[PDB]
Amino acid sequence: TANVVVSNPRPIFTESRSFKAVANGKIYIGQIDTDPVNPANQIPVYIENEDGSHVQITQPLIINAAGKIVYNGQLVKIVTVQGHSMAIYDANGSQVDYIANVLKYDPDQYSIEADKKFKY
Amino acid sequence: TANVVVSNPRPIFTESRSFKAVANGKIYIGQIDTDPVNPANQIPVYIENEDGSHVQITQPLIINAAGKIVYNGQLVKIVTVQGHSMAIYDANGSQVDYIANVLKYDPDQYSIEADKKFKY
Amino acid sequence: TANVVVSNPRPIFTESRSFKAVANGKIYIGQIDTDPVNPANQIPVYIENEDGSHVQITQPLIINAAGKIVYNGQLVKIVTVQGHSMAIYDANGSQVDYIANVLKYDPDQYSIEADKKFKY
Amino acid sequence: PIQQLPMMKGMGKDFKNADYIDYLPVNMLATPKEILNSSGYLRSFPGITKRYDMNGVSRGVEYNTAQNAVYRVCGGKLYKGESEVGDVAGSGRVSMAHGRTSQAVGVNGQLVEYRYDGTVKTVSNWPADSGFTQYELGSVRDITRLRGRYAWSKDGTDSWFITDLEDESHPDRYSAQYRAESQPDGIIGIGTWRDFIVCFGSSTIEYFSLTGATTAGAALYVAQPSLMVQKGIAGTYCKTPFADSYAFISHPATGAPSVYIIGSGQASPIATASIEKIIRSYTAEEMATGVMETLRFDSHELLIIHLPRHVLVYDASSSQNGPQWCVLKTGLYDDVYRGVDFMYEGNQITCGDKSEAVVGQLQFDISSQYDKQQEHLLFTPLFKADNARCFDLEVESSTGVAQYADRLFLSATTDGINYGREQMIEQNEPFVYDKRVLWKRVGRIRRLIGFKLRVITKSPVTLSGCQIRLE
Amino acid sequence: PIQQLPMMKGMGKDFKNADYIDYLPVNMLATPKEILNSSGYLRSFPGITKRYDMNGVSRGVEYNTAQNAVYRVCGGKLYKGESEVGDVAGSGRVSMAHGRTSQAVGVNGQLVEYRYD
Amino acid sequence: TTDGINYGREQMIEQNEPFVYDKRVLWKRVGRIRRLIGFKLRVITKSPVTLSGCQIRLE
Amino acid sequence: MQIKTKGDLVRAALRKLGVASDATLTDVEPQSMQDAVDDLEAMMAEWYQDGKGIITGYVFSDDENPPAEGDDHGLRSSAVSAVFHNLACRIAPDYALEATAKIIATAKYGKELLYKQTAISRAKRAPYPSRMPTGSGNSFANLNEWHYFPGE
Amino acid sequence: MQIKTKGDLVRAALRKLGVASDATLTDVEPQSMQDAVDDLEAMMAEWYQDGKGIITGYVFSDDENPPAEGDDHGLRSSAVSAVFHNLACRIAPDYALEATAKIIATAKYGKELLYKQTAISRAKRAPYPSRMPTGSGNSFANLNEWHYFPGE
Amino acid sequence: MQIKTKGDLVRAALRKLGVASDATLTDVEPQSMQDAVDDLEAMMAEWYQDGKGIITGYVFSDDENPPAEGDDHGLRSSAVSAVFHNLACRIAPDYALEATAKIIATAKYGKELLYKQTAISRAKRAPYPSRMPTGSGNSFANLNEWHYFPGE
Repeated sequence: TANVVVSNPRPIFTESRSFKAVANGKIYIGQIDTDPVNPANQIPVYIENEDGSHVQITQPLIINAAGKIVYNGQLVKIVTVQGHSMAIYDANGSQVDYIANVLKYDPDQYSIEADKKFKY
Repeated sequence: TANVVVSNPRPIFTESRSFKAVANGKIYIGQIDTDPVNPANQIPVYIENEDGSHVQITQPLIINAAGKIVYNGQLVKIVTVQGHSMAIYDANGSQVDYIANVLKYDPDQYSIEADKKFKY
Repeated sequence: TANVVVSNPRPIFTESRSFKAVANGKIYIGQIDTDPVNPANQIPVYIENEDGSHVQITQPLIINAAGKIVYNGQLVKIVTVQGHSMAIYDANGSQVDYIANVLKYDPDQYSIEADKKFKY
Repeated sequence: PIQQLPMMKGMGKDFKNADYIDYLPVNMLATPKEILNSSGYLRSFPGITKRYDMNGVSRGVEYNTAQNAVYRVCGGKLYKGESEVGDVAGSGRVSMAHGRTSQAVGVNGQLVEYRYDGTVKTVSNWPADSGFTQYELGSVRDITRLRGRYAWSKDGTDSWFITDLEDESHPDRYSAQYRAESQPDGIIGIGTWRDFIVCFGSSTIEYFSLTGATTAGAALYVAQPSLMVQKGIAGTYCKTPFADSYAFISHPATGAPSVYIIGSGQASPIATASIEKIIRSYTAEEMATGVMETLRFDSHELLIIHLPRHVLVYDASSSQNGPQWCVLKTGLYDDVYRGVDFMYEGNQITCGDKSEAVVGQLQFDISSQYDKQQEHLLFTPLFKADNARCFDLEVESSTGVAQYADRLFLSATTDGINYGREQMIEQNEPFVYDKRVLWKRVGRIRRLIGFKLRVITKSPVTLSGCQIRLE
Repeated sequence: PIQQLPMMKGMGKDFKNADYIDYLPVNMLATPKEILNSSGYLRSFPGITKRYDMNGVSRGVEYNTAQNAVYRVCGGKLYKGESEVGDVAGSGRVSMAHGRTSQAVGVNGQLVEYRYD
Repeated sequence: TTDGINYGREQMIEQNEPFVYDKRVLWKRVGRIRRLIGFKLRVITKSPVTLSGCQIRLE
Repeated sequence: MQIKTKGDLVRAALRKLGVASDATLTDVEPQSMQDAVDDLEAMMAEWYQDGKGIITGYVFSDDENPPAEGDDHGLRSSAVSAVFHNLACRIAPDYALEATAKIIATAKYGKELLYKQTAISRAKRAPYPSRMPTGSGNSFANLNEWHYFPGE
Repeated sequence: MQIKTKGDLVRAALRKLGVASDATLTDVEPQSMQDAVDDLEAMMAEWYQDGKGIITGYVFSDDENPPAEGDDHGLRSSAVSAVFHNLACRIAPDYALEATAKIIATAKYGKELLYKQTAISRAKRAPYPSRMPTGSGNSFANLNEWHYFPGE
Repeated sequence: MQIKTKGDLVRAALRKLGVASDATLTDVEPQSMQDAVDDLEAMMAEWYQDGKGIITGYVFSDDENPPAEGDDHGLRSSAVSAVFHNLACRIAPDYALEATAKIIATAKYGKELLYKQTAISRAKRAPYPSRMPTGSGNSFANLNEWHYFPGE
């Protein structure tokens, strides 16, 4: 029976008017409906490693030349704690995009979620 | 714990035969297991402004040269109910893509029935 | 009055170091925390039709020039019964990406485990 | 050509019915003054800083001039400034008055008086042992004080009773009851205009003046039919003395509700179509729970109306081009304003709170309510600019007083309902008084265009002279 | 040469005597407001949606401030808000008033008072 | 109409559309006015109608 | 180069015109972009007169692959400026606009530069006429009986 | 080419005229289609003077087929721009408009480029007159004397 | 020189135009900088016709280098003024402005001075024709049987 659908989980960041990736841009995520570049408005982020170490990193996220997120040159998965406002800046520093409210739950760790939720 | 992933907002639609964004593409959103091209099976679709108000717009959604949704040439946040079918058509009228159910495309499928048949 | 942003359900596979599709790419789906390339670690894989019919197909999934998965020269949705590791290779056989465990939990064994453990 | 765009009030469409409505500035006051090629600017509403800690949500305030101090009601206590001096039972808004020897609170249908020696009394009929007249004292709705006498209104019976000169805890010995009587019903509220006792009922507002008689038992107040208004008030707290008379919110008895100001025998409307629509969006309940008050600073004749989901400020000193209304709010998602019960004392304007047991002092060099940042909006009216291809959006901003280089979100709507891409431009800098807030390249206007101009800061925002190069 | 044509009131000729008359907008209300180069618009009169099913055609209405309600004489019954609270004879327009203890209807040459008790 | 009483040909123009807030009700080619002209502008609908800013190019 | 698609050329032309760019708050419609791409294709086909006009390396898109925008134009690095300046000049009337003097002059200069190399290559001299003798100074031709030029 | 029918030609012409295009939010009125199609047919018939004028391959619609709109124009890819620019210039007076200078210049350039190749083809040199000899150089081998063979 | 990068060239051009300079109270806009850099790259490519145009020493950025801004332009000290004046003239219409007479004249003068040395270098005389004798005066060549120039 159908239990798991194979899909690409690595996000891709591209420009807003052209089908080209954001070559080494910077992402800031902060409190919703605010200016993410403000350190006071920024919220914590965590790399979710292959085991779930959940290691906290600095706020400005560097984009790959392929539009993906990297840290120390390695592709990483990045999660946060709540809904957020995301501002994406190009390589030169020009504002590529700004979204006030976005919230996509992690489709992962359902075993842990079920253990937390369902009673025995 | 952190449970929301920093994914790509303003998703990107692409041609089914080449790595090119669907320019001037048409999107129809409809009921589950139906053709959204027919206006009878078409369900409401709103846009989420920065002020938060959801304003319903016409059904054929325009995909610009970046592969993203535009309302008047501007990227907008498009919202709808959980269960819907997607029909993507090209600028020349060819059938680009058809998804009979979006929820049947999550990377996992255990979550649905594991939530629906257990007790809370 | 809506609760989910529309998104492109179909998975698109691009290269990690550069922004282009994995044309003529190879997908290997295997056991959790192992090399899916070797046929021993390989697991059965099915395609799920629009209506819901499942057809078991050969393992090395061919990714066309658009970065999507096709079996009979047609876009399809691929499913597996159990959690799996996924290896994405480009047309030249080089290692593009590897996920050791897609869901950080095995749904196949978790089904019986939850049935025997959690309340109904 | 350089075109100047007004910002004191924008235009838009209500997508629920595609009707044209005004877009009011949020947290911004339009100060009329010839600055430079501008003739007026806009200033952020003063921020709020913690001053005192009280027992609960504020429920009433009054500047007791007899003791020359501010009396407040918060939670279950009565405060004379900072020190608790009594106890008030209840949860809703209370009516307040004061005289030579006491401070009177109308609550739970009782007129409870707190004497300045510490004694707590309550209004009630004379004891039966005396030969003094006994009345049908019912539940007290509203109170006021005039000429050393407490005048209160019974709950929905068009009857109002006045106290006795030598004993404020009891009604008049012989003649204490009065009726407006030129109306089927309505005693919703009471007040004093100059010396007239003004009873605001439903569909009618009546004035009563002292007779000057001396015989026992004769009526002490006579109605003045030559000064009455043919309109009502929505609730018992839907009125306030604004400029020289009472400004109120009308009642559904005479038609759709609006905001009026009493002239001389007639009521002049103050609200516009958008304000009328906002008021009508509620129900008879949730207008009857509204609260009106008046504030004055820097020649800012503010009339503040608190409703369950709106806080509307009307400026009488900046209304040379029609009514000037702005909307106050707390947070970033149209939550209701938290300040309430404004009153000026000493050299500061002190306000209560609708959600916490706290009291603020309305600081002027910040725009933050209890250290929380605030959002200000400045909408520009729509205009038809077919193929205009505008450039050089310049806005004059007074900079320098800031803790951070706060930015500004600029966006343009093409249909008057949904806005587009938002661009962040630095609108202020710490200790930098020359900034020239300006966006070089704006797009080509197809049919219409409007500008949003949103700002989120903890520092005051001053803006004037928005201009474009249309070409 | 762009010229603006007013729409708040047209002009035409009555052909019975060939006299100039003012063509009045139908179901249209003029709302003065500076929208864009126009200084006013014209809005359709709001539509009517069914609320209650009364005894017949409406014959009178009055906002009773004493009871803070609405009294409607429709058909052969007297309605306080939605509920029926009395009976009225006749078939034409009636006169309405309300006081402290009654709602008075002038009908058939008679002043019939329906008291709240 | 050309004399204020009898009206001429009737042309059907979409003046509204569901969930579209940008329509531009417009008719390019109007005739040549001999002596006088007036316009009727009728709308039959179940939905509110808001009309303003009627303009015409006389050349 | 950062202009690698027909849509990129159209965006550059619009930015030059001042109608839409990456900094404006109002953008043009995808239908307008598609119309501009159709103009660019028509103008390029008019230039490249079936191989006997302005040779530029431009690649004409096919209908099988649906979107014309997204295809590499194939122009050399020195043709992009001329191409999009001429395109802006051509699509200016779409928006009741008029290309400025600098844009017009740059379009003329770019078109001339584009045709310069092809003109230099095409400036070829015709062979000798069929009635010209080869002369007796051409010893081998005279001996081997090629006394006249072939021509053609 | 995306432009493949008389309707597409008319739509492009109206978009150049700024009458009916998405960039102006205007849609084409149905009665602005047939008149412009008739104008285009008249222009093409005037150009193609029964085969003795400009040759373009344009397909002339007949009486049997009911809808003239939607038929393939049949023009080559290098003629579409000229045809629709000339169409816009011709149908501008219908709306009491005036085609702008860029449109007029593009129309002139397109018409000239349209007839350039046919002019090259028709630049043919007449055969030798009826009273010339071929000369002894030609007549020494076959006594031809008075005949130039119509080779080329 | 203190102007060492494409960013310095773009800033100088914007200052000359008055768009963003310390003489005014405006800072250089990040989104305008990228478009100006693209225009500069296109103008250098159009000038330098793959080696057969104006030689300047400009270094063209590749796809691998992330920021186009920040790279040294590589121009000699004598071409900076011409390059940034022409850049200002070209990018003026983006802001719906017009470069002033002094800027245009300086751009013309700079371009002429840029091509002066290359024109002098290319002013070369063709070799002698292969049908010219060397003359009996050239004793060495005539003894060595070089009775004619080699040519070619």
